[PDB]
Amino acid sequence: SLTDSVYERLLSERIIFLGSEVNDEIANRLCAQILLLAAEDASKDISLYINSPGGSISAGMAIYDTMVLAPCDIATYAMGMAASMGEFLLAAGTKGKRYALPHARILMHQPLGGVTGSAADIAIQAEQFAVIKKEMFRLNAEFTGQPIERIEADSDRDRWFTAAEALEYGFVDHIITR
Amino acid sequence: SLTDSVYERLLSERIIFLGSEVNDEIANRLCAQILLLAAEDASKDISLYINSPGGSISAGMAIYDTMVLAPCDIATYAMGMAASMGEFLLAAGTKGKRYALPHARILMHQPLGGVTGSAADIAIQAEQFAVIKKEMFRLNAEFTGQPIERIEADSDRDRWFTAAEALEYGFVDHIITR
Amino acid sequence: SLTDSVYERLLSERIIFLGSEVNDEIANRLCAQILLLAAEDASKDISLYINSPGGSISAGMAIYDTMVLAPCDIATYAMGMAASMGEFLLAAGTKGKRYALPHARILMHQPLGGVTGSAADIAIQAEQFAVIKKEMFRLNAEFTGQPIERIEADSDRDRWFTAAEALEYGFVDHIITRA
Amino acid sequence: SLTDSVYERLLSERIIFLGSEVNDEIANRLCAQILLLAAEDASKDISLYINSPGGSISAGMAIYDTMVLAPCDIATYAMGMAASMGEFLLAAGTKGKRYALPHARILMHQPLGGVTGSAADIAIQAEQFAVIKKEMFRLNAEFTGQPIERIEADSDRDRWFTAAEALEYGFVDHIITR
Amino acid sequence: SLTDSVYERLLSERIIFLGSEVNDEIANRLCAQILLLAAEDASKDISLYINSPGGSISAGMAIYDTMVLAPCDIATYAMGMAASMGEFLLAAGTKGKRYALPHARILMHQPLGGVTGSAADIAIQAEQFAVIKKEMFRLNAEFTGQPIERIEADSDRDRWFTAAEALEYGFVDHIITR
Amino acid sequence: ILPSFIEHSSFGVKESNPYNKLFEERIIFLGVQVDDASANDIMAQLLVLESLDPDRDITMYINSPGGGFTSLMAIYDTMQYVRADIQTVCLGQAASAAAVLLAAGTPGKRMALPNARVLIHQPSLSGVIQGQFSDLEIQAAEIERMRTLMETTLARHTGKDAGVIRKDTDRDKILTAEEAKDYGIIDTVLEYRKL
Amino acid sequence: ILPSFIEHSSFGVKESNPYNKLFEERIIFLGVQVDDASANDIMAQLLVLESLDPDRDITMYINSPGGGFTSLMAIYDTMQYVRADIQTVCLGQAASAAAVLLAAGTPGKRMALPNARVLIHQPSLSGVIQGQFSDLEIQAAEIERMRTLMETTLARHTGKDAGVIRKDTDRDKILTAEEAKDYGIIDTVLEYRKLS
Amino acid sequence: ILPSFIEHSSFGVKESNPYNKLFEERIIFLGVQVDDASANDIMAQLLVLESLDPDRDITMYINSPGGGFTSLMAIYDTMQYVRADIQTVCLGQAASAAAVLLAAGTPGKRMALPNARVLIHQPSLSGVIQGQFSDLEIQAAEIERMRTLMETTLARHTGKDAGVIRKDTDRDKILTAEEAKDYGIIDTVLEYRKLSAQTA
Amino acid sequence: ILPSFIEHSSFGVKESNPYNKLFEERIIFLGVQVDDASANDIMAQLLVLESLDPDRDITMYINSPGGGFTSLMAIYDTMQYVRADIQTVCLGQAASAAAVLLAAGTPGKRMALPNARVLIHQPSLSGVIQGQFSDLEIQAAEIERMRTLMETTLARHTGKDAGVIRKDTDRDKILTAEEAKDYGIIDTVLEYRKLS
Amino acid sequence: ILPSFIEHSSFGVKESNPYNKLFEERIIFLGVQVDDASANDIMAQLLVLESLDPDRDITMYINSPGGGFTSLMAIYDTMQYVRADIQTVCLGQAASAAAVLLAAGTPGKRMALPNARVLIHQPSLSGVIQGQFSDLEIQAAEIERMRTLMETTLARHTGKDAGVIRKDTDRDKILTAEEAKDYGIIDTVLEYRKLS
Repeated sequence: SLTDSVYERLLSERIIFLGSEVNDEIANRLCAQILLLAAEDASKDISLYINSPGGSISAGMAIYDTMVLAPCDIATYAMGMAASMGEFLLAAGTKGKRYALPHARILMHQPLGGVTGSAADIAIQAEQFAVIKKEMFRLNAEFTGQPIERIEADSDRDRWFTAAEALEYGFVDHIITR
Repeated sequence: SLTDSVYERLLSERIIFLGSEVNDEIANRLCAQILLLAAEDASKDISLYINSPGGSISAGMAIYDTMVLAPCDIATYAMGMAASMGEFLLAAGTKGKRYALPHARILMHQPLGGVTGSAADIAIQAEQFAVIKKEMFRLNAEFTGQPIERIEADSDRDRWFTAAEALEYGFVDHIITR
Repeated sequence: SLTDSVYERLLSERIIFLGSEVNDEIANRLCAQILLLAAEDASKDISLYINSPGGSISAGMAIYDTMVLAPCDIATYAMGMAASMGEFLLAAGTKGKRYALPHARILMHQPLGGVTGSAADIAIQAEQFAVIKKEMFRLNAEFTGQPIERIEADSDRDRWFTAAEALEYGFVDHIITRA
Repeated sequence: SLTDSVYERLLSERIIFLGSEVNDEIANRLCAQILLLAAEDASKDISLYINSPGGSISAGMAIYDTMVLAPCDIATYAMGMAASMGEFLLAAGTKGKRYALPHARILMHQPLGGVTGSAADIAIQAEQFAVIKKEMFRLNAEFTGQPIERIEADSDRDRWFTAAEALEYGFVDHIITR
Repeated sequence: SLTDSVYERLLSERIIFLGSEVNDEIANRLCAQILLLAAEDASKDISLYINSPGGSISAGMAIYDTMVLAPCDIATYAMGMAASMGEFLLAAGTKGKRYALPHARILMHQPLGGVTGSAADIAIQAEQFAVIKKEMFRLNAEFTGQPIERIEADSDRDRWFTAAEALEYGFVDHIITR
Repeated sequence: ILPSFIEHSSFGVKESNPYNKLFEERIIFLGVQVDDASANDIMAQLLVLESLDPDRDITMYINSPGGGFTSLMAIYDTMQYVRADIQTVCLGQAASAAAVLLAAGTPGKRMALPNARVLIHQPSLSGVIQGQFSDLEIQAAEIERMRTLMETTLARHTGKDAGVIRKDTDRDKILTAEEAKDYGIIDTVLEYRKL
Repeated sequence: ILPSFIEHSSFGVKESNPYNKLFEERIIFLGVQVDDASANDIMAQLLVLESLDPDRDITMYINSPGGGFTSLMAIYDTMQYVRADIQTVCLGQAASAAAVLLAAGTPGKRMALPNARVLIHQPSLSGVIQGQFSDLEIQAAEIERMRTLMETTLARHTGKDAGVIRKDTDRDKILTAEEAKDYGIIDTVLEYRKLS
Repeated sequence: ILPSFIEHSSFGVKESNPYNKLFEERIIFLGVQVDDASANDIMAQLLVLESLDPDRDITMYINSPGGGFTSLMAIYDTMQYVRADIQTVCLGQAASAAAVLLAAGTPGKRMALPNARVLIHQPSLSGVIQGQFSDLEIQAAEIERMRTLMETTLARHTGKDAGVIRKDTDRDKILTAEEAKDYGIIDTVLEYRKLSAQTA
Repeated sequence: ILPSFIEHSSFGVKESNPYNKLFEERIIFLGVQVDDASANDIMAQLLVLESLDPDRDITMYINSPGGGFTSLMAIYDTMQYVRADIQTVCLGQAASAAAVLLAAGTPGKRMALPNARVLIHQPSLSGVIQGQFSDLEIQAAEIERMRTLMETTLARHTGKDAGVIRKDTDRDKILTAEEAKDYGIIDTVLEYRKLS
Repeated sequence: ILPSFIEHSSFGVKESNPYNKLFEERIIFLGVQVDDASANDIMAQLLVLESLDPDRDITMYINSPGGGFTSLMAIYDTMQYVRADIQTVCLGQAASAAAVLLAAGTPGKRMALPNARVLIHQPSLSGVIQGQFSDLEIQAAEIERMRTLMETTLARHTGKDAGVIRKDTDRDKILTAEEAKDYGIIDTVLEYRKLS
């Protein structure tokens, strides 16, 4: 399949794409690809191109953990847009090898979700939000080098970064040019 | 097909995925895969990566029985999310070889369902709920090492576990870090 | 196709699945598979794994007759769930070679259906229900070893069986196990 | 697949198409293609045929950055229609090697979009519009050679160019004929 | 794919079909095919069978320019129906090598479209209609050999031609009987 | 749009519809499909008219494509039950259930206009009743009863044999006003009274 | 379309419906399906008729395919509760819930027209109630109660044993007017009063 | 279909409904689901009845499957607020919110017909509230408040401990009229007043 | 279902609703969501009441989940504009726009029942406004104005600082009747008047 | 829900709405979107009021988000045409078409409440008009005429130059009541007239 074939050929060059909304489905494929590439050559870098509007945290953490546990380094390229989980994963790239393309946009914000059931059920959901909010912030703080308080504050509502700004905030190590 | 091809290559490495809602359809394929892998090499481990929100008990038990009856060991990895049947199946992995990825979430709760017909029909459904509730608890108790009374109590409503907490509850043997 | 490919490889190991609602479509494929396997090696067993909620009687009887007419034996495994037609087909496996997985559930009940049309048309449909109900019971009685009167009575409404109970009732010959 | 097979054969001739609305999906595939072609032969030109009504800026900037960062030159052909992002990408082709087919139409205009949410959320979106509007104009200015004030003014509403007019405006270097 | 395979085999015989509504998608594929064929053998004719109800002008002009710019000749066969853009493209075949099948019907008429937006936006659309109407008439005049005044007049509403009439009007050079 | 009008008198001045003026004259109009809702309305009108004057005749104008069997029987029982004689008049069509009703008027008093049309047929169930066989067999039984009750009660009023009705209604049976008289469904065919 | 008419008198001249005229004569019509809405209307009518004249009889005309259980009981309680005697008359069908109501008229005063039809059956739930098992077990329990309450209150009024009712209603049970009398659901079957 | 009728008197002749005749006798009917619309209608009726005669009792007939929490509280506050005593009478069902209202009548004057049914349960939200976590946390908080306010106000009227209510309502709790009386939700269970069975 | 009733007097006998009786007593009911339609109805009622008797007080009963900003301001302007004093009474909820209105009653005369609830929050736009950026920037601007106007006019009536309102409303802010009094949205919290 | 009320007098006792009472006082309410239906209702009201008393003033209360152009003009022509002076009062919003109407009241008599809002913009067509180019060109033409007619008639009533209007309305133009006065759309801004 022409698109599949094109990605395939890139895949064999150790280049993977996160080009869409982050689902369980997309996550699983990515996680499989990182597993497969590590198992092939455990020494060479993997390049993760990211152009995603964000998505499922659960699904995003699958990718993140898979990244972290990989033996080889994982280089991350922000192309076009790296939003929300997309930003998180971009910033989770191995330090020194996180790149932004010059006109890419990065979007950091706090989690969204929903609340459903009995008051008891909701009490539980809420409790979990706390846990998650906290943890996601803790990690972005770690990635960026910013203090958790600034991550909390800045993440309160949509926070946009140009490649330039993203570099100075610490989402990214370099900006690519030529 | 690029995704199929990628899973295929992992499949030949004795790696299988439970990456979605647990249907009859998904369950069957998994059961087939475990059957096929056992029949190939009955001595080598199977690795079962789980990123699932839960699903059909009936379908889940097909997977569980297939796991148990397999000659070879079945290693279970909780990645991203192992919820409900997902948690169950994770915890059902061969003891010692049950892993959680560090930012995976585990969710334990009691069965949900529906009630449909004549009062007589419903009386019957209800009777079945009793049997099933009891049994699913009995088994989670067995897997975890907890007393059935605590499994009942904790399972009453959504019960969330971090990888850390899941280790100390007994859903999982190890947490991976490397 | 990854799932197709996986089933294929199992098919060549003489393993077939009834993993869904029983339609004409699903039935036909199964029937074709049993035909093909018999034609390949007419002496070796066929293994029929069943995880189905039930389905069309017409379509189910295609599978049943195809099973019975096969030269080779047909082993049946109840996995996860064998309900209604699923239970019937399970119990229709060649005697001695009918298995249940330990946490499989078996469901026996009487036929459901529908009635429509002119009073005359309905009179006919009804007559047919009698014939079918009778026959399906006769056969489950034969499979299980129970008396038709008990099959009628127990089948009146949803009747649930654990692997254990299914063994004693006669749907199944063995329960499988390891450790 | 007959269409896939036909594009494939062109792809191996270093010819790519932007023949539709510019999505994340279309953008990613184009970016992959430019990546793959550069990696194959880093010296030979790439020909980018454009017949598009426009699309996502984010997605378009992925293509644009991917174009700029490519080692090899990127020739751009406007066929049938190059509108909005389509025009932008056309005009972004490497200087000297930007072509229009004689009856192609070029359309330049300012960004469109949407506003939703809380007044605070909207304040933010608005801020972003300013940034983006500015930048897109800056770039079109650069491409065309026009002053940013004229790009602003002319872009205020739909601005239609024949091949002839586009040449004199500076979207394009040549018009092709025989 | 049986249909794909059949067209493929014809494609290798330098035979192409315009067998539907003229979209960006269809146009692109045709343009690619003409490009590919020219690049294969730049001397041999291409045969363009047309059975189309018409379509997008923009898209049609992509095909037209691609036809004109091709090194080789382009023979056009009107089969069943050549309407609107379909008639235009038929008539745009290289002079002398434009054919009608004996019971084919040809339909000439003026452009259809739509108007929306602010009064200012509409003013612009309208201006553009003028430009386009004029040029499409100019070109049909050129193809047929008729005066633009008659093309304008005849095109005002649906104008139907039998193969016979189409020959005398100048849409077509020959009628095929054999 | 259905006009109303006013009636002069020495006593006072009253507003009424055609349907009300009709009812004032002991005429009940059966024009819709005999759904459970409409049937109650008919029964109530019947019962009320009896209560208002038990000796005077009630007349029932029928132009109905038919309707529910359960309703048919309820209306019928009410028609027969009230003290007053019932005069049935088919104006356009009396189909299905409506046919039985037409037929069920008091003997001597069943009529139709000349190009009226009477259609009889056995009970159908369009749409499907779903269920366990045990439930469906009970249902089927109840439907055979319903069928034979239609045949019984038509037989009673037409002077035909129940078995003959069953034969004639196995399939649809269309009757002109004349034919309907012959069949024993109406007594007389109205002739026009024009001057 | 339901006509209205006018009634002469020396006192004045009044406009009324058939349904109103029926109500003026202490007759309440139970013709729709017994939804929560209709039930309130029936109760209110009952309560009002009692308030207007507690000694005189209330009559209840029944042609209903049945209805909600929660509503059934409420209507029932109101029927029994008011000071006045209740006369129940099945015209057409008294099915499901409507059957119990028919049965629940004051003894001696329960009637049906001859081709009337009474159907009894146990409570069904078409549509599905979704939930955690804990919730569903509570629900199921409540439904068993509801069921056995239907059987209790029929048993009370029919003179039958509760367990017998349960046997007979396990599946649908259809009764002719005669059969219904035998069963103890009605007291008398109305004979036609035609003068001819 | 709901009939109207006419009432004779030496003063004049008036047309009314059952619902109007009921209201004329200071009876307010609570029969729908307690949506924001219906609640206003109930409050207005209560307020008006008070304004018409502050000393005489208001009776509230209840057969309601329940309803909105925000509405529940408004109705409640109005019930308690007006000068007049409130008599609550459960005719069929008083579920959810309707249960609290039933319970919230003036002590001594809370009733139910014998096969009436009272159901209490904690507040649910069917359907989903979507949002940023910050918004949701606020929401959740407000819901815990709403929950504990239901428990408080039931406790007040039943004589039970708030914590006990919470336990008993964690899941659905169904009460017969008798059970409801025991629970302290109604005071008396109405016995039938039929004149014929009065010989017992 | 909303009953009507009749009022005796030596002058004559009149029919009315609860809502009409309420209006007769200079009470306007604000119970729906403040859509453009309803707002006109409120303004008209206010204007009419002033015209009927400019010295006597108008009272506004509020149980509303909120509503349109353009409407909020119109109603507000009208409330303030009429000669008569405005008494605001929150009965259940006064959310969003309704809150501002509650607050905007004449000082001294703003009330709530004890379990009433007041919610304030900044203006949202669910649903999307589509457009060219030039059009959207104009729009956004107008929304910032609208926001700061809400904050101004609350500040005016609560005695709080505009900037403080903005901080407090950045996210949703829920107030009990007591809290609402503290916040300066209402003056008094009504105590029950039960004779017992 | 919109209450009605009754008016005492020595002559007799009459029932009315707020909207009727308003109309009784020669006030026409323009509150919906100016669709073809509503426009006819406004014209008829205007015409009827003139017929009833041609010397006394008619007042028009405006809170409208705008509406159809063809309707705008009709209403406008009728406003200007009738003998009586027209007083226009913007209560909330007067947007689009409504803005022109507000402006088109008789000079001296055009008003707004202080937080009222006036929005002007050129004619839009959301939704698409489909057609042959010949048809579309005729259409486009007519729409330029319609546009320039809006600009002419505003110019007439604001004292501004038509070309200036065009420039100012090329994009949306939002006006506070004060700004609207400066722009020449209203004459005075109503001050609140409350006793405290």
